[PDB]
Amino acid sequence: KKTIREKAGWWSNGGNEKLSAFYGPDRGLWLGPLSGTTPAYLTGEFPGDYGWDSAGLSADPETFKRYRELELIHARWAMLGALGCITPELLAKNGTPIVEPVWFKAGAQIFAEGGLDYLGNPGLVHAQSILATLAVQVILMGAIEGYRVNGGPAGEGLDKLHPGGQFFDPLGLAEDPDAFAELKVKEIKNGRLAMFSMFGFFVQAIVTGKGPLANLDEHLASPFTSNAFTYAQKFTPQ
Amino acid sequence: KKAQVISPVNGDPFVGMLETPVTSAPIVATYLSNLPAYRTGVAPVLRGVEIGLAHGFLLAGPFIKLGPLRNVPETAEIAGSLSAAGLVLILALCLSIYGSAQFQSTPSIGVKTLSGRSVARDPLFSADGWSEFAAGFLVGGEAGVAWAYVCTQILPYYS
Amino acid sequence: AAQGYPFVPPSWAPSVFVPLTGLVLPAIAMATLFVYIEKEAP
Amino acid sequence: EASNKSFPRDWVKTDPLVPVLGFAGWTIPANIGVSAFGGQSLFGLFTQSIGENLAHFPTGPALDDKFWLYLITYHLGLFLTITLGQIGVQGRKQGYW
Amino acid sequence: RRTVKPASKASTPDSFWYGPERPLFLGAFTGEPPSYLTGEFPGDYGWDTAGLSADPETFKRYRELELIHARWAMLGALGCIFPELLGSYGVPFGEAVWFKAGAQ
Amino acid sequence: KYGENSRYFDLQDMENTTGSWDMYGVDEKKRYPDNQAKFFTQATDIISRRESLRALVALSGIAAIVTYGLKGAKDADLPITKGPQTTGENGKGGSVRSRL
Ligand SMILES: CC1=C[C@H](O)CC(C)(C)[C@H]1/C=C/C(C)=C/C=C/C(C)=C/C=C/C=C(C)/C=C/C=C(C)/C=C/C1=C(C)C[C@H](O)CC1(C)C
Ligand SMILES: CC1=C[C@H](O)CC(C)(C)[C@H]1/C=C/C(C)=C/C=C/C(C)=C/C=C/C=C(C)/C=C/C=C(C)/C=C/C1=C(C)C[C@H](O)CC1(C)C
Ligand SMILES: CC1=C(/C=C/C(C)=C/C=C/C(C)=C/C=C/C=C(C)/C=C/C=C(C)/C=C/C2=C(C)CCCC2(C)C)C(C)(C)CCC1
Repeated sequence: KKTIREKAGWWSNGGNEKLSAFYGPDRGLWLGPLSGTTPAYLTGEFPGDYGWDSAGLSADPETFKRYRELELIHARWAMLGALGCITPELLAKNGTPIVEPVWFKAGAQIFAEGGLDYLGNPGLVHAQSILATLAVQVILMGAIEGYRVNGGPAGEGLDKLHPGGQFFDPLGLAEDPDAFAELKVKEIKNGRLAMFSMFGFFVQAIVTGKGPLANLDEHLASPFTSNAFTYAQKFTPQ
Repeated sequence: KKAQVISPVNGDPFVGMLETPVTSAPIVATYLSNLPAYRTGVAPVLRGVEIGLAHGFLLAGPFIKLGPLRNVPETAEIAGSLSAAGLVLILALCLSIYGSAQFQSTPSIGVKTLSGRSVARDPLFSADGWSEFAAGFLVGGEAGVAWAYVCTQILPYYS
Repeated sequence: AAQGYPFVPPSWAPSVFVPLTGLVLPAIAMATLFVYIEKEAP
Repeated sequence: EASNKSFPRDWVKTDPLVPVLGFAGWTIPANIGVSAFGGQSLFGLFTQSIGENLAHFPTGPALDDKFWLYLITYHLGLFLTITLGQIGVQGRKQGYW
Repeated sequence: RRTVKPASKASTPDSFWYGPERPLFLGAFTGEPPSYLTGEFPGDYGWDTAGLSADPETFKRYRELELIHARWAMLGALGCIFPELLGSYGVPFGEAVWFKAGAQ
Repeated sequence: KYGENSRYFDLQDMENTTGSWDMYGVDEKKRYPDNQAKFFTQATDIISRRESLRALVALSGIAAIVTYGLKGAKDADLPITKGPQTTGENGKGGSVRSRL
């Protein structure tokens, strides 16, 4: 019905049927063609709506709103965390002299008497007091999150999840409402992937005990040799 | 003894072009119509980008393989790519000054398509159109010279 | 120059001024004296 | 030229039988073995040289290869046969005799 | 370059392989094909000398069989030629020849 | 009209009369991917005027010749930058008078 170059995905700014796979009735669902009866409250109006409420926890619209905000905030924090749990180890295996690049050991760097050099450079942050660090952090993050929940110096009458003034959308990527609608989906999908992968970081720490990039490397060395089933008998009750 | 091939241009025996296989063979007409020079509805900057990519990529070869540093192993390709970059820059300059010299009189006669339907003039043949065409030619030509070097470096069977 | 006579050109002067005088100033000149030749009068 | 108002697209009055018939009229006599080739044929020796030079594909044939003689003679006869077949067919259909 | 005009004037000047004036399997020696092979279907050279597809529905089922066999046979020809062709170049198959490749 | 009965002159069609034809032009708007076209319409946005393009060309060419004379000719290992590497044709003025 179309020509070759429209099939091949040319001609940007033809997007109103491309939101159909992420919003609306006939969108992609959590079990795909094997998920018939989506919850009636998951109408397809919000980003990331795949019809997954098996436990019915979001049946109330207001708790659904609160859960959406929880999801997006967790997603953003988990994206930052997934990037930050791999950046030091990547940089250390590329050769930056980070003293403890593994993430679940990265907090114990501040107890070495050379302090917490940021990239392993003593001329950088050079933090020694974990208590002063925590105090600074508590003050700043309390101000920050209280500003988030009602408003602050960066806009008060803005949305609770996507404020998008000149402080939180300073590149203007989301001025087109369709670009905004699909970027919301990209945000929530990358964020759900990051939350799953951060759960994976947690479990791979508690189970394996090495770094996540070290786990990737020892899996790529001999995958069938070394897997999560290698550590299946680790939590044996003795 | 029928079926003569060579015809007057659009049937006009007094305009003086003599349509001919090399001129109006459907394969030839198709190929020449599909060239960015004759895509009169497309923006001149993009046609210039395509033309410049092509020409910058092609005119690096001579400078690489036949230049004065052609017999130095790793220096031949660099020197040729830079010579081609300079030639592309000169050509962009020439294109710019041509756009300054040519488009001042604004011809008044319309155009047709050898079929009868009058089309709009190519925006390329204006001051703004030719300026953006020359900008596109410069960008595309430097990009194509850089890509010629990249192909010297990454193509498997480059001698 | 140090003390012999001031305003002596540097050693790199020819390498810069021969290209300038032969590739650039002729380019500038021919471009300018091409726009001026083809310039229509109002 | 009172005719020819638009350069007819079918300027070559194509008959797909013409190339096949010229090819067969040349290559079949070109597959007849003769005394001068040592019992071999022109097409046979030409294909033999094609094989001998495809055995080192990048390295092209030499000046002293004899592949060029077979090539040029075979294609002389073949192009001549094909063009004369086209001419004859389109003269038979049209006038010209 | 000229714009080719639509097919209201030119509905079937290109229908060389369909219609009554279509090529047949004996050329000029075919005479006239059977009354059911009328040239609406592809590859109809009028070859039904056994009359096996005299019924229209049997003719439809045979067209299905022929086209599916044709696609499978094209895939099969390419698949028997390709491994042997690349085995003549130095790709070390177990048995590049097709009627021995199954026992690999 | 203009093609009717060898009437190759029309005052109401001076385009066909004078032979003002686009022999190969096509006015189809669709040639390039829109993201690519956007990329290249924005890459040339700064130099899409005559003055800006000539400023770029002047800057690039002057910088290029200056860095070629200062650095690029020596990087190319040009004989004029290496020097004679010999005593040259110094003492051999003429065949008769060997002048310095
Ligand atoms: C949907 C549904 C449906 C039905 O109905 C029901 C149910 C089932 C319930 C549901 C589901 C859900 C889910 C699955 C969830 C999940 C979550 C997660 C995973 C999260 C994470 C989450 C995650 C997260 C936040 C993360 C974060 C992170 C971070 C901060 C980080 C930090 C850090 C880092 C950087 C590193 C350093 O050195 C240290 C630290 C400090 C460590
Ligand atoms: C038309 C007509 C008419 C009249 O009426 C009657 C008559 C005569 C009867 C008719 C005729 C008919 C005919 C002739 C038929 C034929 C058929 C055939 C031949 C088939 C094949 C057919 C064929 C085919 C399918 C083929 C296929 C193939 C394939 C799958 C392949 C596979 C494979 C390969 C790749 C190789 C490997 O290693 C193995 C294997 C596994 C082996
Ligand atoms: C070199 C050689 C030789 C010789 C050769 C030659 C001499 C060749 C020739 C060739 C030729 C000389 C060929 C020709 C051909 C011809 C043909 C092939 C014809 C045909 C005809 C036809 C086919 C017809 C048809 C028709 C008709 C009847 C009518 C109308 C229609 C038409 C079309 C159908 C030798 C033996 C010593 C040996 C070695 C090699």
